[PDB]
Amino acid sequence: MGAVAVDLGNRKLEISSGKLARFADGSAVVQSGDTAVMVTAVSKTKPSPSQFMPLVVDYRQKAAAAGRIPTNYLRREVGTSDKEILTSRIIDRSIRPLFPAGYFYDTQVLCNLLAVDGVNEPDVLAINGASVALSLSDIPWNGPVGAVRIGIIDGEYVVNPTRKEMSSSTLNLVVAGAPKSQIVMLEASAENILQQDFCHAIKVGVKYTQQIIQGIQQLVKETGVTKRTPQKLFTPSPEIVKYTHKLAMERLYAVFTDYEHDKVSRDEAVNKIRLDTEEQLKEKFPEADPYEIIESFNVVAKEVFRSIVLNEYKRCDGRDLTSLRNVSCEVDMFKTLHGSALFQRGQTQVLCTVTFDSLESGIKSDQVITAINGIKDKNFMLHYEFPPYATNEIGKVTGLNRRELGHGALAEKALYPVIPRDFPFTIRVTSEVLESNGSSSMASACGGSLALMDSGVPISSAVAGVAIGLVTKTDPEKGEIEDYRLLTDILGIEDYNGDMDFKIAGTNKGITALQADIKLPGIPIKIVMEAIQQASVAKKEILQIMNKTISKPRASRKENGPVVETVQVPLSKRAKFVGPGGYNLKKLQAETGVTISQVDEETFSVFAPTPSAMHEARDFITEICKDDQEQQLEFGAVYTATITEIRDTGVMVKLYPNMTAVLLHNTQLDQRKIKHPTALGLEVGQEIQVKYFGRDPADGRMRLSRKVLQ
Amino acid sequence: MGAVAVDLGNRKLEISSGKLARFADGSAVVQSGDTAVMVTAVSKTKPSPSQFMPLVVDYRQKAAAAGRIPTNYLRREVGTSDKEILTSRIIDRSIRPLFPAGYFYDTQVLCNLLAVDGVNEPDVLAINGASVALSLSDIPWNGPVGAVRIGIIDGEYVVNPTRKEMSSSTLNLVVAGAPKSQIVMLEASAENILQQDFCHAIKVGVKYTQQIIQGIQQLVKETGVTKRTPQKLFTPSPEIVKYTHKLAMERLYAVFTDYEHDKVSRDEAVNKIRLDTEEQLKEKFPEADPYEIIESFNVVAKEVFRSIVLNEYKRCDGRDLTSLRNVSCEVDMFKTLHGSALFQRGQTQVLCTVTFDSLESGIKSDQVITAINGIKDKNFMLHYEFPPYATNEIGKVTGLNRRELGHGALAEKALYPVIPRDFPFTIRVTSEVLESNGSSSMASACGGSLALMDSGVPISSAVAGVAIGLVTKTDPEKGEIEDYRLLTDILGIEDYNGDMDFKIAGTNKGITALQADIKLPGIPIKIVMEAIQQASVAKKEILQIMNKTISKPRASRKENGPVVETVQVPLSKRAKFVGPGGYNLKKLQAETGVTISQVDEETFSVFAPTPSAMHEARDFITEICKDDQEQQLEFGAVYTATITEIRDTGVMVKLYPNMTAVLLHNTQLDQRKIKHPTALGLEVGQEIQVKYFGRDPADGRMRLSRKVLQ
Amino acid sequence: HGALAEKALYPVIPRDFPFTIRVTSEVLESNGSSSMASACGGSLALMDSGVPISSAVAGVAIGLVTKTDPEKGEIEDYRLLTDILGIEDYNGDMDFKIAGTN
Repeated sequence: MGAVAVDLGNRKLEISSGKLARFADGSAVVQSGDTAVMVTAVSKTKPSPSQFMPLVVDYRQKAAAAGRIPTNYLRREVGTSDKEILTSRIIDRSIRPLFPAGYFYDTQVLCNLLAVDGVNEPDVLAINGASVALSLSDIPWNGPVGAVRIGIIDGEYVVNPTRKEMSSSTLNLVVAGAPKSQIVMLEASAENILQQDFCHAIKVGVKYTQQIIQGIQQLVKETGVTKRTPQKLFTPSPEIVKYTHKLAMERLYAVFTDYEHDKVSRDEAVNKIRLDTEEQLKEKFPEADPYEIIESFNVVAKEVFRSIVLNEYKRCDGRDLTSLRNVSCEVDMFKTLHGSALFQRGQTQVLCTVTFDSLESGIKSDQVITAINGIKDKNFMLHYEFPPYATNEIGKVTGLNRRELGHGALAEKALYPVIPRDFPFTIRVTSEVLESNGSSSMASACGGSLALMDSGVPISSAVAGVAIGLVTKTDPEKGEIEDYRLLTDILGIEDYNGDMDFKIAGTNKGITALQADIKLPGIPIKIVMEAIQQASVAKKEILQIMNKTISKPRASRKENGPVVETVQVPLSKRAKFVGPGGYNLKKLQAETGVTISQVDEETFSVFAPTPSAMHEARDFITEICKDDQEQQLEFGAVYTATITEIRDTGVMVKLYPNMTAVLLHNTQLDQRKIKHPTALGLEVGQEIQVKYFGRDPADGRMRLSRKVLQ
Repeated sequence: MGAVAVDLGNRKLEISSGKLARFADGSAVVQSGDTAVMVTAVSKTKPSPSQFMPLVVDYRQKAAAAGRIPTNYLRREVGTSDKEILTSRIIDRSIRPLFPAGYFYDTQVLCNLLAVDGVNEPDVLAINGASVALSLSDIPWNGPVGAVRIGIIDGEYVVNPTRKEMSSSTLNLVVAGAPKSQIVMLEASAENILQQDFCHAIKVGVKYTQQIIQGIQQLVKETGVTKRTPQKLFTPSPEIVKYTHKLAMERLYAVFTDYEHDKVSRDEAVNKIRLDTEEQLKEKFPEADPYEIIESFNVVAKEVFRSIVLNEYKRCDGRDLTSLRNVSCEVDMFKTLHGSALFQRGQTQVLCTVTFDSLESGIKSDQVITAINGIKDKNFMLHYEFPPYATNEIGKVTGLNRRELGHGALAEKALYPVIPRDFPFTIRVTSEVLESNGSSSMASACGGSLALMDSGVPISSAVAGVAIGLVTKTDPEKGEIEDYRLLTDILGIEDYNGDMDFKIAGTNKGITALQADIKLPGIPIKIVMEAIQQASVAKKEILQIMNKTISKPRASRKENGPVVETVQVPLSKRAKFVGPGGYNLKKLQAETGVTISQVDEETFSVFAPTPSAMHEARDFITEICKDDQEQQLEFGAVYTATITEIRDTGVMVKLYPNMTAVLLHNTQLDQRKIKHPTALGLEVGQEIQVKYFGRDPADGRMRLSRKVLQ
Repeated sequence: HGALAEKALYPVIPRDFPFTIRVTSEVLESNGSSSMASACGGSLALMDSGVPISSAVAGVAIGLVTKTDPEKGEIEDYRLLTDILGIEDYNGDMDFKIAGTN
């Protein structure tokens, strides 16, 4: 019956074990205030067929996030919301690096919101619960880890703020740390604040995570556990690594020394060397798993790359530690687009499109779907696309692609603090990668800032983003970082063989978003501060380059900019205009794409993406309040039309069955309003001659006349 | 050309074949009254890659049963509604046991509703059509089977009733009889009916299914189809079985005879013996399929388990045939939940949560997708969750597992009869299994009964559910049943090795739900009656235990429970408050979770999950609709209002964030006719005495005016 | 196939009708030319249901068999097949689905 209480300033965290799902390898329950979340972790024993960590983590959304109840194709959830994906990705990036290397077994972690009071957020509870469950199970781990959230309100740091304080907070930061004050997960979003407060918040967060770790360590020592022994660790044998190094170090050094190489050429050369070395190894040791050979080669390559970076300060192209690739920016690519931006840094190249849309477009039909998806505070949201062909790869274009969603959320959080408070239309920023060479999220946010800058949306201090990489040479005994180097504007290979990824974006004088992905098992805060400083310098340079192209937003939107207007509809014609159940409007809404709403019984708001579409819709409205339905009728021309229907105010006459019946009205039948058209020889099935005269818009009648024939 | 008519009291079943879908292995058409359904069965001729019966049955649908057309994802019923899932599960549990053992070939059975009239339901017709198609095709079988549905109206057992009958019946039973009067599949839902009536209904149904069996036999004799011979049956060799038995019977008896074992330890010992036995077999017959070895070992284990059960009357852990494992119940686990219950029957443990919700939540956005499923006449519905960690397993959490959906439907039918007639809120009973050891469906039903018992829902006679297993020593010479034993509250292993499974739920006097799937090719009625008696005794005992911890539900639900309030919004500001196209309302809803409905042009209904949520919502509308949210009080009470902002001709005053900040005029505010109210001292926060004239359409809000005050 | 059948049947529908029209076709035995068969059967079904149409709609399939010369990639001899069977389609060179009126 493990149970412990941890005090954080004002909040109390109750961590409990047992009593709930004892069959799982690790079960934990974290309770804060009145809400509580239960986390389970289960790992198999048979080694996975795949040669890598098949770790999966899931965060099941529940009802009381706002007091609503979630309904989907599963009546609770199919797919996820953005929030679930973000929380799952946070938990993954927080717990994965602590796992021992070479551990290749299925491992699934679930977290369920047992009960939500709507006062305390459950995600920061979920991370701690996952840490407890892992540390308390037989699964090997190097944890435990402790996660806290820091907000800033009225110049004061608050640990684990409530939702009410969340709304008014100018900063929302999530810090997950390791024992001995090692940071493992940083995720922050602030409203363009200075870096000094950022450093202070980071220090406070790590200080509190130390207390959390103290408490959980006390619990695990109290209850006592015994980590299971994995049947096999998939680490490469030291002898194979030694032979691979002695066989390929010179060639790898040679191919990494020259600075005339794109991604493709360098990858091809290293792949050829890999083929030769793999053949040599298979000849030398025809008794080992081929994956072991591949892993040995990869380890040798990573070691060589890290060594050359550490000892020569030229990463792979002659760039120093603090530099960046060439940057090119283009705006206004196509007239028909509200805003176009093309941002190309080095090999990486992305395109961002800004398209306006009606406010009502941001709300779905049913309440439940809107609630689960939520509504952005500012009427603005950004979509991020990563098609496979951007990396010369073939893959399923559709689906979810959680990495795409995470990158989109990151970029949207980066761009958020500069969107103006209100706008007549919803901002729909769309960015997609075209040539992917790493740091695509920062480039996408940068290009989106450029596109918004072009579309005339009044913003301030166009945002710029940058990535930071870290290379460490550490002792094998204590794991202490003996030496470290920082890299600015990393490449794909730099990230792949690096130790951590640090994507940070901000304005000319503040930081907006931060998402530090670290693969090492924890790093000291000093490295983080150095990264922040270098990133600030790089951001200044990038902003200089951008402002060299475009600085102030355009005075007005493009002539193709959407227009919102009002239309007056009399009550008498109101029913005819709206149609049964508003069907006509829907049809019109689906015909030209304009959006029609009503403000009162008479005024109607009309939103149109293009002025031409607006004028067309206005003509359609004028027609609707007028008369219509004419087909193949001429003035003074005899038409051999066969009558089909009999009605008081006219006859539905068709020239032939393949023609919409037109109203031959009695009022134009001998110029006398009758309820019996047959008085003028209007007999169904008779090949009469019908002559058109005009129209009656207000009366809603046709001027068809058989009187000329009769 | 097969055509045969079968008479059931007053209904005619026309079975036809050879006219449509002649390409399929077996095609049948069943016509009752004017509803016709065609069923096709196709089986491959190659052994499946898997090593088990890969039966797949699908029951398509046309939504014309209510007259509408299915348009969930396409203009058909591609959405796989819950009713379709239940029907498919019924078909599977009705036809699977009749297949010969070891038949491992892909086999798919599809049902298409050729024509429905809303008078005769097609499901039972679908079962009969599947039976006919299988019996008439070359696929080996031991049928045919005959399915009927029995209803009770005014003490009369009607057979195959019409929809109006289903509406008026107190019982709905479905029987899948087999030749020589054997029951294969039983599925019944009654509105808390007695026991002997249930027995009589079972007898009538099994008597009636003989006629349809006779008809199908006549048809198949007329056509004279010849079954194909399978290329290879996958039953283990008898001699290998003999060797495995002689090798492992001692150890298996030793492990199964002790009474100190959870599920995990017993499974571990079984697997431990399995490894050595497999090694011995490999050393003995290094020429057989390894899966044959696995099957031989499993057969030996099942045989010895059944033998020990039959001969010693002690199943496991010292429990006799009738006694059931321990049960513990807890209520009110968390304050914020509307109702919480925790049930722990032996090793199985399930948590049940009940949360209220608005009636409008039970209706989807459009109409067509709403009609794909019912509306649950007694406003109530159950959600069932079977996460993989409940059984220490790994699996996808999303994808609509048919087993979990069927179990949830069974629990919902079990709990339906005791729900009160009407209730101001929809009831959502969520049950998630945590420790899974079999019979989790009845445990979930009991937990939901407890949760309702706790949330103050005025229900009667808390429902209890139990499971029953059967172990028989059949004679392969005649296929008869020589000795049988009935087990109460089976474990997972007992179900796995048992001949069948029975689930019975009911009140202190009656029976509500009854699902009985049998893995044997039919069983006599006597066994069913014995199972009914045993389940009745067990239900009495379980209710006796349950009532100790809770009874006579709480007079009122928890104060955190939802509240419903009336609101008055006169027209002039009704237009503003609703906003363009109601957008404002939606903007409120997803941002606070409150639900707003328009009672009429003047009144609105407000539904809030918590009183705190209601206060938050009214304050949000206070701060977001340019005015304040409004609450209904007695008209004609002099109050005092604080000033939010100062106007030249008036004020924007309000009393609390629960009545609209009302614009006042000089004739209403300033009796001194001064352009500056600040002369009187009117400032932000200053109280002014106002008269509550009530909500009037002239202003669009409550008429707050000081005609004689100040 | 559904879109092809729908476009085939489109020009024989009156400009207006009091109700939406849903033409659902299900295949039961496939031996090629299923789309034209579905369209023609839908023509019959609409014809029966009472909704007026300009005329009946008939669909057909055409196959082609060519003895090409690989040395030049030319068409030496060709033969046309009416109402192509499934095997002919599978081993043929092309498929032609065409529908119309009288």
